[PDB]
Amino acid sequence: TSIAIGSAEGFNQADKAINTAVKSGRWVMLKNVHLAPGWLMQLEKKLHSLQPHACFRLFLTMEINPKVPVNLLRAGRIFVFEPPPGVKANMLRTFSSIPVSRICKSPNERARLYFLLAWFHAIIQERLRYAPLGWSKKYEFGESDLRSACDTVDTWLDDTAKGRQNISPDKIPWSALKTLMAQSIYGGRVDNEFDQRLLNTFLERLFTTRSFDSEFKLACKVDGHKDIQMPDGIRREEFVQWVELLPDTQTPSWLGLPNNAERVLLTTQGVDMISKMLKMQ
Amino acid sequence: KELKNIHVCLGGLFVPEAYITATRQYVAQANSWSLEELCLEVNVTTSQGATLDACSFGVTGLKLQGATCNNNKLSLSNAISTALPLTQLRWVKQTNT
Amino acid sequence: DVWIDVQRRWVYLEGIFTGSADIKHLLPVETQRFQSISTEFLALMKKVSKSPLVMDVLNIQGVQRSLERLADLLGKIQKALGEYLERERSSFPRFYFVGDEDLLEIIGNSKNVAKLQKHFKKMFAGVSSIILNEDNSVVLGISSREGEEVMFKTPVSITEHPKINEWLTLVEKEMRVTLAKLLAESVTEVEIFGKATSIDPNTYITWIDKYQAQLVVLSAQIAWSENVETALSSMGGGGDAAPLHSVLSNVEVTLNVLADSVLMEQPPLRRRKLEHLITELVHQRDVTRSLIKSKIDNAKSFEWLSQMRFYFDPKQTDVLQQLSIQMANAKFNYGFEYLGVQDKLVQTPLTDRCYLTMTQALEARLGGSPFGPAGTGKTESVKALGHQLGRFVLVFNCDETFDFQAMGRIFVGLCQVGAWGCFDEFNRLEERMLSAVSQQVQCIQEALREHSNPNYDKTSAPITCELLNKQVKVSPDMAIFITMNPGYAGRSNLPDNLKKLFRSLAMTKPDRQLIAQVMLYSQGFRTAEVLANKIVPFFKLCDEQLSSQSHYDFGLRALKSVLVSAGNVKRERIQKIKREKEERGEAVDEGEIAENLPEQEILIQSVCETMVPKLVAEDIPLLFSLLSDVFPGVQYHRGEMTALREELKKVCQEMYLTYGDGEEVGGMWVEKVLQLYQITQINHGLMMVGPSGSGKSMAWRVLLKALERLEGVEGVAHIIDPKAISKDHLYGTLDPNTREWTDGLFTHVLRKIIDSVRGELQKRQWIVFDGDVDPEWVENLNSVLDDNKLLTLPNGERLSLPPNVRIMFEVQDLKYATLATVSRCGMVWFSEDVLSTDMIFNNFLARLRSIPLDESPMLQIQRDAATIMQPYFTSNGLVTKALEHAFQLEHIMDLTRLRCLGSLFSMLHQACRNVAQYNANHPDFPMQIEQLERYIQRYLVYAILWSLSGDSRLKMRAELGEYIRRITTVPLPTAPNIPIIDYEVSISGEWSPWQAKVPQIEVETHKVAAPDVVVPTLDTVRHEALLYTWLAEHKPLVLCGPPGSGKTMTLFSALRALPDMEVVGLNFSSATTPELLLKTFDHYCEYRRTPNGVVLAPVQLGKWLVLFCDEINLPDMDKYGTQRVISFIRQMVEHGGFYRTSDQTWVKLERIQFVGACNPPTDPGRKPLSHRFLRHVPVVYVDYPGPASLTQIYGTFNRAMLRLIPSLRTYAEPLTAAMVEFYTMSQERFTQDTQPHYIYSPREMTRWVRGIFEALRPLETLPVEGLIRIWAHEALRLFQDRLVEDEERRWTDENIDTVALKHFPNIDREKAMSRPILYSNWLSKDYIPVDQEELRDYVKARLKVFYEEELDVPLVLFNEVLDHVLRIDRIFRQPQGHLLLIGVSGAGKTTLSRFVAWMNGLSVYQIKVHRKYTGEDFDEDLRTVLRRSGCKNEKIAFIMDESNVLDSGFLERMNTLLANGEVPGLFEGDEYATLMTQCKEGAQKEGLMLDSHEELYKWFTSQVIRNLHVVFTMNPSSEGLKDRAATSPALFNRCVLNWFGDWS
Ligand SMILES: Nc1ncnc2c1ncn2[C@@H]1O[C@H](COP(=O)(O)OP(=O)(O)OP(=O)(O)O)[C@@H](O)[C@H]1O
Ligand SMILES: Nc1ncnc2c1ncn2[C@@H]1O[C@H](COP(=O)(O)OP(=O)(O)O)[C@@H](O)[C@H]1O
Ligand SMILES: Nc1ncnc2c1ncn2[C@@H]1O[C@H](COP(=O)(O)OP(=O)(O)O)[C@@H](O)[C@H]1O
Ligand SMILES: Nc1ncnc2c1ncn2[C@@H]1O[C@H](COP(=O)(O)OP(=O)(O)O)[C@@H](O)[C@H]1O
Ligand SMILES: [Mg+2]
Repeated sequence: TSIAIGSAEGFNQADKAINTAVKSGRWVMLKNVHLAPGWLMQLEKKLHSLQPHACFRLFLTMEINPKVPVNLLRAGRIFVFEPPPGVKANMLRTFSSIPVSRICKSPNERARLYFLLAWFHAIIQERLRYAPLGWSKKYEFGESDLRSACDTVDTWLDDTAKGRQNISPDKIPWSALKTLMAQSIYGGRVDNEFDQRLLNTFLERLFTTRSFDSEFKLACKVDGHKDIQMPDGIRREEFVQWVELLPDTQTPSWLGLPNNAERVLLTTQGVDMISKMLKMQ
Repeated sequence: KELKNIHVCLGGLFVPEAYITATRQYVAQANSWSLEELCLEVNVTTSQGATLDACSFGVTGLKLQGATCNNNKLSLSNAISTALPLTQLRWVKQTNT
Repeated sequence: DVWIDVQRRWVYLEGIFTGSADIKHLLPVETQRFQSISTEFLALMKKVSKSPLVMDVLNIQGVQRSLERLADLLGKIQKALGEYLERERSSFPRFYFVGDEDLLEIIGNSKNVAKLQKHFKKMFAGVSSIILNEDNSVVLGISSREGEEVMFKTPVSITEHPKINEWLTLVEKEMRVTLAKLLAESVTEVEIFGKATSIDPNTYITWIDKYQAQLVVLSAQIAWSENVETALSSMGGGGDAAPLHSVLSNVEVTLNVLADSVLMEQPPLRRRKLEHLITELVHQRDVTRSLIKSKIDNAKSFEWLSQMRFYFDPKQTDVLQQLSIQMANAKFNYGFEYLGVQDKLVQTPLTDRCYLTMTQALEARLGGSPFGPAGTGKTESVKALGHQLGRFVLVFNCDETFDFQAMGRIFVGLCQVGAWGCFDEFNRLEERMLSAVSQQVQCIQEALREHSNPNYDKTSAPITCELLNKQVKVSPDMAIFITMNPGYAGRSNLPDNLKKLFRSLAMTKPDRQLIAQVMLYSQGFRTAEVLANKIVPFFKLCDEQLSSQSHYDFGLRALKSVLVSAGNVKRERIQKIKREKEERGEAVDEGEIAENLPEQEILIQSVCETMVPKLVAEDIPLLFSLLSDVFPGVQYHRGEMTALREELKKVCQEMYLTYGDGEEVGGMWVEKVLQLYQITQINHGLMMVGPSGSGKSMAWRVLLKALERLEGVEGVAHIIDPKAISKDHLYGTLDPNTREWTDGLFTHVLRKIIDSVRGELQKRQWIVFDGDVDPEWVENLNSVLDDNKLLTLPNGERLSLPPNVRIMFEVQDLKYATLATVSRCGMVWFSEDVLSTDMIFNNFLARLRSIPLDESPMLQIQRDAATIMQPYFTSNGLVTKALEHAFQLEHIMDLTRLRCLGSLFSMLHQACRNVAQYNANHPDFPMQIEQLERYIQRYLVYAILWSLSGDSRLKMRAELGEYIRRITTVPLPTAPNIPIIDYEVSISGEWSPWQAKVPQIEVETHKVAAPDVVVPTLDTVRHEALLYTWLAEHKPLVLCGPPGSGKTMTLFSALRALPDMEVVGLNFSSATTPELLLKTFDHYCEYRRTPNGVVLAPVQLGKWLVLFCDEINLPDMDKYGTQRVISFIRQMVEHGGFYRTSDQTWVKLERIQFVGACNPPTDPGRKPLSHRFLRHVPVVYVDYPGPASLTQIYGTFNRAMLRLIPSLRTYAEPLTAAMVEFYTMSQERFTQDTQPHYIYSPREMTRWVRGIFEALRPLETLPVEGLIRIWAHEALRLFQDRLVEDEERRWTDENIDTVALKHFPNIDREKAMSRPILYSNWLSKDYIPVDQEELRDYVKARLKVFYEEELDVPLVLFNEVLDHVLRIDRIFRQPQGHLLLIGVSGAGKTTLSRFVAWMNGLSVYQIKVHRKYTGEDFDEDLRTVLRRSGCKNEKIAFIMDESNVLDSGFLERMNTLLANGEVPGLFEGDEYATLMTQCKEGAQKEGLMLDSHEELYKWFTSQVIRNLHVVFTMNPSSEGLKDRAATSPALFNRCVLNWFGDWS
């Protein structure tokens, strides 16, 4: 049972759902509980003097703001959700979230398209850390964009390939995908001409018939003269294995940015670690 | 007339976008052209070794991020920013080519 | 608790059952039940009315038992009525858009369809009425607002289906069917028009005239889509010759036919059809060019799939599903809803991008969220897409009152009907409300997703989402859209769960160049591309070059305004040319007229009529340079509106204004008035921005009257101060319990105009919002000022703005309004240079010469006086030069030209009254012209000095006097050193010093330091005369100065000379609201309904009420820089009245005036007053008396006090010097910078003299050493009690010894200044000094009795406790003696106060604060204390702690209680009568006979002042004290502050 907190009737539903679930054993989720900090203290007192069913679980999705009561934070297990630390971690999160049966379907070329979608989503999202350079503003390139992009790939690939086991790379609707991703799914949040120009550059570079060749380069001149190579696999398991074998040496040259874009950020964070290590002495 | 031959820092002006319009108006008024049919051409030269014609305005303080301008041509560089010595904003008629 | 509920339930149910006489035909069983209930109600009235006594009816059995049965019956039938409404709403779901009361109106008026014609607007998109035959039994068709009508193929009669719902269902079904059949015929004809080399204009125009504006555009789109699809299919072979060029050729030749058609004159309905066809065919031409350029040869290529394609299937049995509209992979079916004639939109690339993203979201069964700055085209694009698919799009202007319940009913209505909802300003909702709504949106979307699954069948149960604890059917056409402007003020943040439910899209840069080119092309402008390439860069350059002003807006809305104005001007110019062609010769050719038309000149005229009026003075040359540069070689001269100008001449002359043409005086103002007229013609939303006193109000008032006498249409203006009332009172409120909508102020005004019981649409209505503008209240008008011209309320009601109503705002600045509001209103800028000083001078002289002052010898005096000041009221005259110099001085408040002139005119009006009084006092010898000339000339200089420099210190008053003396020619006083400000003008006409009006009086011994005793000084007599002049004119005035300077004393002294004025004291605080003034109005005034309207006047006939606001600048400013009470006061001063929110009726004030007092705005907690409020109120600066004045003021007081003991009479002079010197040093040493409570004023000196006098009153003889000890003791209790740090107390102790020894050399130091200075009247009868050891033993014995009778906690007695109990005892023995104890908790502040209160016989009262304690409980506790101490004459020591303040309302009532002794709004209703009964009974016990309620309340107030003592205890917080200095100012000037602190 999912209840959105914020209204008077929402509080009554939350009380009724919790009271029903502690005996029946179902799950109850309350969204945006940080908008009712006063009611959260009442919830914590109710939870403490309670012995619910074995299978009962309560989820409280919230934004990280100081209005949340301290007692509630101590009484529950905290999970922090944020953009993944790196390209390798972002792709791994994308592949795990997408069901295995969705990637492996009638066209064998569907698996490669999801990998390009996973790589494109990772490159776009991790350029946000270098906000002045990677983009022009902190866009909310989130999981909702990935879901819409995956649905678009599913819809158009099925339209072009009517259940055929194999579809030629040239027959894949590259223009249909590139236009929709740059105008509806990811281009909707872009409010600048140069950000839109940058977004078109990535989509045209990635989503093309040459992405199915063995010599395709995801990124060029990452360090020295080496470059990222497109995997030669054709199944989902092969692509996930390639992601797990990433060098774990990510630099802004992976995203196309100059290698010195992270020099300031890494210096500030490194200095910040010293202060944090000093503040708890 | 002297106010045309001075080089201004676009970062040092309260409304730098007004200066571009003012230079655009001055060129069109001098040549009896129209405002809507003037385009901007940029020529980067040294501050001391530069000549300003009837349509060129000098601009200083512009910083090029991640690129170097040599002989009015850009090249990718690993420097954070490169200071352009002097920028000449030249207004010429639109060609639509 | 049962009779009232049953009475109310029967009342509205009877009206429902009586108003709807046909409700019984559909509700048979309950009608019989109600008839039985009605019979019971008639029986009840026939039994209870016979005996008009509650006792006579309570003894009758069977009453309560039948009442309970009646209550159950009333509830049961009401529930059955509710179940019937929802059941009937289920069929014909369009009834979800009408209210319950409106729905019953439709239910009961099924027989007559005339009453039903006014509701079809709000159930249908474009159906404004239904066409019926003469019998009113057969619905022939439907009609739109523009006059276009649709005739049904098979008319729906009402006789076969009298059921309102069933035949209302059929007309909706018939309208869709007849629109489908008409479209099928239209596409057949346009297919013949297509695939043709040439198109005959006669045939094409006939087809356009035949079909509706919605079907002609749709037919063109269908034909083009089929032609391209066929051409692409033929080209599918690849590498083939292209017939797609023929499709482009067919569009171009049809475009040429359309382009020539709009050139000639056309009927207005045909012209709109011509414009829509041009707009679409231009889009088709652009798309076909794109397809040809990209060499697209496949019908499945995405360059063609991304375009919107229309497919028509004539073989389909269902006509409703015949047409399918597809974009990318999204497929939609045309809804066939009659949209009337809407305004199409140029399909710019961004609009296309908007169509693709929105249609992608709809296919995914989730809403679309276009966002960006205002004016981009979000709402219109959303509406255009809905009209493109034939959907019913509802636009809602969301705001904070759109709570969870309000939105749920809107979603329920949309789901049942299957409509589209465009929720503009979605982020204006509360963040918690945005989160709650995300659940309803999610539930609707999931239901839609399961609807789209192919497994589901129409035969299977319909998809029903749970909305508001009910199963609501969800139509597959249901959709949600939420436009938003992120980053704007007054907007919330959407929660992440809500944001994932919408597909966002950035709408930031509209294609202005294309929108214009097509708009100009469709309007008949040849070379539209040239004009578009010139007008769009012009607006971009204007945004860059022009200065950044808060009211500037050069976005798409401005370009659109220009383009629409460009079309109107060209049509007018063609008509003017045609009228010239008929008079001169007879040759008329529309082709020639369009050929030699100066299209560039027309465009410049529209720019000058729209963009110029809002330009500031410095920006006008820049724009005109841009116009000449962008449009070279062409110039435009504005037409001389001679017809209106003559009307302006007559109206200005009759309202005593100045009129001028061009460069004459008043010329700039008239151009501003004419610009306002032009903005009115093209805009339905106006703003008049400009500094206060720039002629804005006179501009639109004169224009309204000039238009009335010119066009013959009567003008009615409703002036509303938006910020003087809460937003709930302005627009309305929705009850969270009963869901009943109570109309606000603006809503009631707009609804009254729409209904027009008294012919309102036939008159020019201007709703003027004269007040500050912020995004809190003005964004609710966004949909009104937008094209929607619709006012949307949370209850779902939508009010259309009538064409004769103009929404105008009169503001001084727009520094807080968002860009959304700025772009929605035509702006007129009134600079201060518009209204020159000569313009105001002529108005004053004209009014002086015409309007008599009394209500004629009075007028003759004014005319003679006006001629005398005439030379001095000219440009570069005495007044103008003095006014210019006065702007260079420093004033305690910001100086405005109209404030100085407003004060000056009032003084000169008093001068004329002074002359008449002299004439009345000397009937035989009236004052001659020579004496009048001398008196007026001298009084003018005197008035100038006190008007331009009244609110400045002594140095600036001298500076202006010196400057005046250099420039005037009026004879001036010849004193070498004494300033002119020291002289008055006698009625005889000579200068007389103010020192002659000040005598050295001898105050009576028993009246020493009395509250009503004022020692006259130079500053006292000057301000008393100044206040007399302003008060006699009933002009509001404000006294500014530091606390204790004598603002209240001067006003009360001045009011003593006016016996017709009664002063009412109001104490403002930071939480003050207009409710405080309204409570005072209820107590002291009454509402009566005169024929001219409601009038509020004081109950005391013939007496003027003077509302004295103690701290006028203290009320807190909101986050938009506005004080609500100040805006309230400004309304009742400028407009002479306010709005009663009970029934939205204008209440006009009579015999009421205001007087304000305030500390300087630089003091902490004080906000500067608004310039629009300071315009009406003169400000007089009452400063601290000087050392010479203080010696004179308190030297007289000391001489009178020391007359008690003749032996000490020779020490009056040195003693006064000692008090003055020490007070000056303490004032300098301790300032408000250190602590907030370090305020020293002459009030301390007055308390000093009163303290010494009370100690010396009973003593027969006392030596000099005794007097010094009393002097030293009073110094400690006044200057040392409030000190915080121990070092400050040591400074006071040391300097007291130094000051006393300096002025009293030969005294015994140890006898007079023994450090333990203690005084008490406990050991003896008199207030003699006491020994510490003897005092300690006495307190020990008294504490022992205290334990036995009262609180039994033991106390440890130390020197501080003995000192503290003495200080507390001092306060308790005084009238209105309140205490403020500040110290750490647990220091004994409460236990000492209770002990001392028990010692003095006071009864201790403490409020028992618990968790459920609220404002009502505190008022009851306050009223219990006031009743006990005011009616029963019981002395009460009200002890209250800081922790007892649970709300800001707690302090406000205490703030009024401390200063005035009575809360005006505390006793209202029945309890006021009981209080008066006890007050009369209490007065009888004392021995006074009181009859009227007015005198009884004064006795009650005096008793509470004398008896009630308030002890306030609080912790010594640093910031907490500073906040308390503003929220409760009475705590720091009405309460004696004692700093106990922590134990030393
Ligand atoms: N045409 C005119 N001729 C003479 N006097 C004029 C004229 N127009 C305005 N005035 C005078 O100037 C003042 C204008 O007051 P008005 O209330 O119209 O100004 P405003 O700018 O709307 O004020 P506010 O900003 O306080 O609402 C008045 O004293 C009025 O008599
Ligand atoms: N494509 C367009 N063609 C013509 N006029 C347009 C177009 N888009 C918006 N407009 C105009 O923009 C003005 C403001 O509407 P809009 O920008 O939709 O408001 P908002 O930004 O509040 O949603 C209206 O006059 C509207 O007709
Ligand atoms: N000329 C004067 N004669 C006698 N008392 C004066 C004179 N001027 C000032 N005072 C004293 O100063 C005090 C003025 O306080 P008040 O007018 O209430 O200050 P505010 O108006 O700022 O609240 C009075 O108590 C009065 O005794
Ligand atoms: N002079 C004193 N000697 C002994 N005990 C004291 C003294 N003053 C206060 N107390 C203690 O403080 C308690 C009451 O505190 P109270 O006066 O209510 O604190 P506050 O002054 O903050 O209101 C009593 O129980 C008493 O024991
Ligand atoms: Mg005004």
